[PDB]
Parts: sequence; C-alpha cells; structure tokens
Amino acid sequence: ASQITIQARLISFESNRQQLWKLMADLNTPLINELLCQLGQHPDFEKWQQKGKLPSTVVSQLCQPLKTDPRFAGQPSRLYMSAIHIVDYIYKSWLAIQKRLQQQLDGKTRWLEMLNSDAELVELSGDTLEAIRVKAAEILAILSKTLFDAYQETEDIKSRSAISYLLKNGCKLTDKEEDSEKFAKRRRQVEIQIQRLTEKLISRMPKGRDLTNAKWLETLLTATTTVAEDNAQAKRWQDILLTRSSSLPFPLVFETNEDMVWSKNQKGRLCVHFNGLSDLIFEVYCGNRQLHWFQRFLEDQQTKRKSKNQHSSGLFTLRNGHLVWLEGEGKGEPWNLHHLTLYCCVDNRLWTEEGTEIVRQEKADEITKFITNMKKKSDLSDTQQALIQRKQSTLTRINNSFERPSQPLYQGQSHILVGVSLGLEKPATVAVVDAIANKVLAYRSIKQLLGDNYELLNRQRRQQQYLSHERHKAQKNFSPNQFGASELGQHIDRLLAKAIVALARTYKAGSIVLPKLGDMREVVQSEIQAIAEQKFPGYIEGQQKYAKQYRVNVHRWSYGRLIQSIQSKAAQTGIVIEEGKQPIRGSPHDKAKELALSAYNLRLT
Amino acid sequence: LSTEATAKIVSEFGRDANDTGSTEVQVALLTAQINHLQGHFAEHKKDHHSRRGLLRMVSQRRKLLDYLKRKDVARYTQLIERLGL
RNA sequence: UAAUAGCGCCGCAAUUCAUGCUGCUUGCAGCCUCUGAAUUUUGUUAAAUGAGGGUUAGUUUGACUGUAUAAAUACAGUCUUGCUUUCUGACCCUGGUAGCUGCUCACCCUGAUGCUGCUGUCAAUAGACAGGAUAGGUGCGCUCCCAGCAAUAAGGGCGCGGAUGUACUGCUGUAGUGGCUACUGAAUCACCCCCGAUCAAGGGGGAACCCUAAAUGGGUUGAAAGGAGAAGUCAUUUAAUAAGGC
DNA sequence: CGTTTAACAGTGGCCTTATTAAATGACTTCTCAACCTCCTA
DNA sequence: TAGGAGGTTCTCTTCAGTATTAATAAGGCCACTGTTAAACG
Repeated sequence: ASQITIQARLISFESNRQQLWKLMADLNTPLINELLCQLGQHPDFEKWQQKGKLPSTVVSQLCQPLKTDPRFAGQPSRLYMSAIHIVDYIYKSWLAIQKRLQQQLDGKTRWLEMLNSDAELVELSGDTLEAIRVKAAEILAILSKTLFDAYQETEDIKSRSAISYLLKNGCKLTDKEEDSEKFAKRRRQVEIQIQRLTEKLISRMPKGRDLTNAKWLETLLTATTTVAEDNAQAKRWQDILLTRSSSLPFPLVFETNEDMVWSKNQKGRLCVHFNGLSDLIFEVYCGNRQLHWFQRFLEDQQTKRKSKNQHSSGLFTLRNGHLVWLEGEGKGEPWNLHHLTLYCCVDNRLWTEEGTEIVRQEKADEITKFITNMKKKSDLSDTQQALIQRKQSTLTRINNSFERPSQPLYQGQSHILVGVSLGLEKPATVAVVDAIANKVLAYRSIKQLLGDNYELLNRQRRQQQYLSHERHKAQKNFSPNQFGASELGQHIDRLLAKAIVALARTYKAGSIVLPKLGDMREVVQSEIQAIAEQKFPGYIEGQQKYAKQYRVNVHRWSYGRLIQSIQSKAAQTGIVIEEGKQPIRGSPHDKAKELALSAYNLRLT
Repeated sequence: LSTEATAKIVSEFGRDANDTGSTEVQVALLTAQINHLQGHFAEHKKDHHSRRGLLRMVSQRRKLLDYLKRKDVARYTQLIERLGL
C-alpha cells in the first residue's frame, strides 16, 4: 500500500463546465444529502453503532428507489455510484470512530474499577498489603491483556486485588509504600478521561452539504417575522443563523480506473472524458513533475486496447480519481470561478516493472483467496457466479505484463535500523543504529536533517504565534483574514521525511522505526486537568489557564502528519517501517537509540 | 436607524407626549431595524459583523415581548398585532 | 522623556563532549581546526535574526534510454504541461469613489491579549504634501514595558427622563471604528524592455558573462516539497445566548 | 553594639460557566474495482 | 469490431479496550506581615 494522489487542472468550454456544475451541485449533492438523512433514520441504525460495519449493500438499497426520484433523476449511473460511494465511506468512518471510542470508554471504566490505593486494597482484601504484594508477585510469575483476562475471569477478592496491585504499577513490583496523593491524582485523571470519552460519544451525525442554504434563508424569515416562545427555540434559531453556508459540491469518486478514458488532443495535450459523460471532454493541465503519471495513464489504456483487452486494468498505474471543484477568488458564476481538478490516486509501486510484479503478486494472492472463499458456499447465485467469473478473468489477465521502466528495487540491510524520536520541542531526531553491534552508525538532529532548511523551523514557530495573534486581532473585527501556518508545517514535515528516508538510504537501512504515540493530545489534557483541579480547587477558569500554552503546543504538535509523511516516503522507497515505544525519560538521541533497539528486539519474534 | 425615523416611530408608538423607552417603543425600534436589515441579509450573505447585530436585536425584542406579555397580556397582544409579529 | 524588568528567538563568546577532527593503538588516545551536540552567557565599534499590505501559467527541484558508476552521482541523448504548496529575490502600494450595514458613547474612575507609535516639509491645530517599509522600547520581536487615547475589555461609581411584574431603555454626531458589494489606482515579475493572451499564447526586441578570435552562432544571468477527498473530534480564540442543560 | 531601614519571602483574597456558531491548528477513521453485457456506429 | 453507458458484488475471521517507568511546568496582581541582612550613631 503506497497510494499517492497526483492532481491536474481540467480545462474545457464554459458549457462543458456548466453541465458538470449543474449535474453535481443541483442533483448529486442533494442526492448525497438525502441518502445521509435516510441512513440516519434507518431502524437498524442503533445496531450499526454497536458494530463498526455498516452492511455492504444497504446504501445501494436506499439509493435504487432514489435514482428514479423526480429531483434526483437525470444522472449517469457511474455518478449515482459516486454518491453511493461517498455516503458509504462517510458512514463507514462514522461507525468506526464511535465503536472504538465506546471500546475505550468501556476499558477505562474497567480500569477505574481496577484502581485502588494501598489502604483501599487492604480494606477491600481484608489483609495486609504485604500479602497483596506477595500474591501479586506470584501472579506476575503466572502482557497486560492476560492480567485483565485473569481479573475479569476470577471473582475472588484477594486475587482480583492482586491484579489491581500489579496493574497499578504496570506489571511491576514497586515497594515504595508512599505517594497516596499520587494515587488520588491518578484516579482523578482516569475519571477525567472517562468524562471526556463520554463527552465525545455524544457526537453530531454526518451533516451533509447544503449549497442552496434553504434552511438558512427560511430561518432568517421565521426569526425576523415572528417571535420565538422559549429560550430553547431562539437558541436553535441562532445556531442555524450562524452556520456555515458551504458552496462546494461533493467530489466524484470513480472507483474504476477505466471510468476515465484518456486521449491525446490534436495539439498533443492529454484529455479525459468520464464514463457516463463522454460528450464532456476535459483537457489536462498538469505540471511537468506530474506529466509522467498522465502519460503513463494514456500509454497504459492504449496498451490494454492494443491487446484486445487481454491486459488487466487492475495493474493500471491509475487506481481511481476524484473530480473535485477547488475554490476561486472573485465573483461570477460558480463554473467560471472554481477550478475543476482531477485527483488521481496512483499506486506508486506500479511504476516500475519490478514493483508491478509485487502488486501483481498481492492481487493474485488476495483474489484467489476470494475465489476460495466464494467456492465454499453452495448458494450459487447468478450474479455471484458472474463475480466468480470476473475473479478468474483477473487471474488470467494479471500475468500479461505491460512494458514499464525497470529498477532493481531496494535490497535493505536488516541489521541497520533507523529510530525517530518526536517531541514537542525537538520535532524529530534520528539515530541510525546497527543492531548486531549496539554502536550507532550515525546520529542526526533537527538541524542536521533540515540542513540549509533549518531556518524554516524557527520561522514556523515565530509566525504561527504571530498568525495566532493576527487571527485574534481580526476575529474581533470580523475580517476574513484568518491565516495559519499549516502549509509551512506540512512542508517542514515533508522535508523531515525526505531527510530521514535519504539518511536511511545512505546507510543502507533495512527499516525505519517510529514510536507508537497513542492518544497523546488527550493524556496530557487529562493530566493537566487533574493537576489544575488541585492547584485550582473550585476555579474552572484557573483550571483552564493553567498550562494553557503547553496544551495548545501539544494539540498543534503534528506527530501524526509527520509519521504519515515518513510512512509515505518509506513505502515509496521500500523501507519496512516498524513500531516501538518511545522511552519516557531520556535525551532525544538516547530515546531514538533505545526505540530502534527495542523495535529490533521485538521484531525477532 | 435615522433620527427622523426614530422620532416618527416614537410618535407613532407613543402612549403620551414623553414615553421614549416604553416597552412598546423599544419593540418598535428593534422591529424597524430588523425589518431594514432583512433585505441587507438577503443581498450581502457574507456580512457576519451585521449577523451578530441582527441576532442581538432579535433576542432583545424577544425579551421585551416576554416581559410585556407577563405584565399586561392586553398591551402585548395589541402591540404584536400592530407590528404583525 | 520614557521604555526599565520578564519571555521567546537569533547570533558572539566560553566550557565540556562527539554524531566531528586527528591518529592508528581500532576502540582507544588526544584536539576543538571544520561539522555538529549540551550548558551558560553577552548583546561588541557586530554577527545573525527581523512580523505593514500586495504582484508571475516566474525559475529550479522532472520522465525515459544509454554509458561510467554496486549504487548515489556524473555525463550524453530523447521528451516537457501550466497542479498544490515552502522559501529567496525583484517590483508595486500605504488607495479612491459610490452605496448597504454592524457596534460603541449622559458624565466619571480604574484600565483590557484594547487602539495608536515611520522620515521629512508645511502647519505645528488636525490635517495635508512628498517619501516610505529602517516604523516606540531591547541584536530582533512580544499579549511584556514606555507614551498618548481608551465608549467600543471588564468592574465600580453616578445625573436626569421614560419604563417600572423579572425586560430595560434615551441623553448619538458618520461622531469614531468595523464588515459587505460595485466600479476603479499600481505592480501582473524572476537578467531587462515591448505587444499579447490569461478555462490560454506566446511572439519579439536588448544587455552582461562564458564558450567562441568572433557569428540573436550557441549556451548561463535564485532554490526546494508533495497523499488527496470526505466525515467527525480535540484545542485556542472570538461572538451571541443562558442563569444550567437535560 | 546594638539597630533601623532596604529587600525579599510567605500568606490571604480574587478570579463565573454552559451551549452553539465561526476561524485556525491539529488529531482519528474510511476510501483508493474490474470485468462483463448490451446497444448503437 | 469499437466506443459508450450501465451491472454487480463481497471480502478477512473476529474483537479491541483498559498498565506503567516522571516531569516537564506553573498564576497574576495587590496588599499585607514577617525575616534578614547590611550600614551606622
């Protein structure tokens, strides 16, 4: 999995774009809105929320009677498919971030029940804490998942108290019979995490997009002309009147690569037309850096044509493509203001012939497993047999190789690992360490990786404060000049990713190790709240202003973006990314060294 | 709101010679401003700095109407009929 | 006149180290000359930072083939398209005319993440004119400090009217400060100038340097990076509402 | 030789809180079809 | 034939969450009493 998106503007006539804008902003986005609303009020909805899997076909079932509707009719089939796919993905996400949140809440409740002090454990067990300690050592002799299973499995007060004592230290036997206030703060922190997860689980339903803003305009008339009767209704009117009038239709996900048919203009320019809309021809305006992808698209489609469809589109360097509208600055009709943009998702691994072989092996394994899975059932539907036929068709067609560039992949020395330490102040720090002999081959810092570019790092912090102030000075004036250094941060993290992967290449690394951070901006919020609740007992504003800057620094600390960028570059290059635990205490260099060493140690089994 | 308009609306919602600030007059002023602003909001859909003002005027008029309703329902009804709210 | 003091950032040092340098003694010895790392430690006659607003389908980072090269990388050949961003420059500006509209002010006191702070000329009014990014303070900035204003933070005081059943109002001139739309002023660029397109388009004319004796002969006249869409959530701030919310 | 002004140091009081919306910066999740059939030219 | 528009359907097996091992990094003024250390008749 090394999917990356390239983009290109699409240029055509004013009418060719009026057709698309009318056909999406007026018929496709309303279809997505109605599909979302219907998905919400479906009777099985609360069942889906219990799982993370919305059923495979439900969204299409609510769409089949919707295609013939008076206000949703007059669309290509592969665009009803776009709407179905968008809504299905929205609710495939929304049922996976609420199921895992519920799992976290359940686990945190179990841990809150787990947590007892030394005195509390003594009074519950009815024995001296020394017996608790001895039995806890005994049970540690007989990871944490096993202990939680043991606790949830037994009903004895003594054994369960032993589990509690063990997991209080984290499968450790610490004999420092002190710091009861520390336990009080820890229990307070766990309770705050419980409260925050509960506050999260009451989430808004997927909104959808209202381009017409009919509700806004109607509510303005209701609020001005009439008078509300209670506060709870005037508040709803106010909330509606302040909502954001979105003005961009949903994209068009074309999950089939061939739905975009490519051609060469009489001027040599590349051109696209999509399945269902062939009278609409769009001319590709890319940049030369992205030219080879589009030329590969045209060459691959022509190569499939010239073999009488003996070649499997499915090894195409194109996987799918969104067809979005950007936002333009100025005035005029929307088709003349917003720039149509094609976002093609390409499997970079397929560019080389050698990587194409890897992709071929992956697909030929997964799809023959699919064939075996369908061959056990005896239902033998007709379209099910059509699917079975297509699977063997892809099997047969996959062994016909297109002519692609050749690069002998990347032979990686398994010993030499790369450990990356992230931090609030040192965004990254890399240690190239050989595992056979623990001596680090090399160290680099945030000034070494950003060489000649290190000035950016300071300029990121110098102005992200400045912009943070400028926004504040413009909000009170209600000017739209709210700017932020998100692009600068993204550029800096991309530079770091390139530097780290280049360093791994130079020393012939066999892996890259990144820490598993977990919920990092939440644990610090909980800890700061717990500390401020004693530092400020009854003053909530004081509990908030306490460690404000530290918390906002954590929240804007983009560990996830940096990890994703490094993962993208390593996958593009072939470095096998692993994971480890960042040591809690230590210098960044030692942190990275021990991180990579631990990753190597755990990998061995 | 223009001074001439305020004087005219005070006189035309007047209860006597000197009643500026009577709940009827305050509701009349707020209603006049909101009625002028609704067209501006039909046209300029980006002027949020006026959106906050509109919300404030709506809430002020709502409070005034509730107060006058609790005090004197008769005056409340005749007022809400005069303004057609 | 004042910017004291604090905080953050750079540099300049000093020290100790190595991820450095040296040496083979190949993991040890020394050294801080470069490169860095960690402190503290000063703001030098200075080093490096540096935050008023804008302007290019700008340039470079590119693909394939072959060679040397294990590879990077270099060279040679063929192709080239303008996407989205980050810098570095260069250049322009410190806006006008109309409308629509928000807020805030009886009068005080304290004073906010409040506003203002450039050069010169004329005034020395409160404003024009020319210039202008060096723009109050410290090497550079701040929500910090100074200075003035402070109604547009919040709090307290407090006069007269109307209301006074819990809501609250007027003392208010476009007066100050904001927002929106429409037409307009300049840059519309990447060595310079001109004509042109900008859902498309480039064309031409010069300069300097190198090669070349010289030939618009040919070349050069700043660099980088890309995984996007959708949906939620967190945080900060702002504003309205509420007196809990259910 | 005792002493009385500067110079820090610890203490007590104050400080409101929630909901929706927006802007920004982040985070999390999901996705990243492929061959076939038919119907016109 | 050859383009162009529609059809179609499941994966994998499910089912993952709960631990720590610190320490960062805590208020900001306003006003007061209390100590404390150094210069001086």
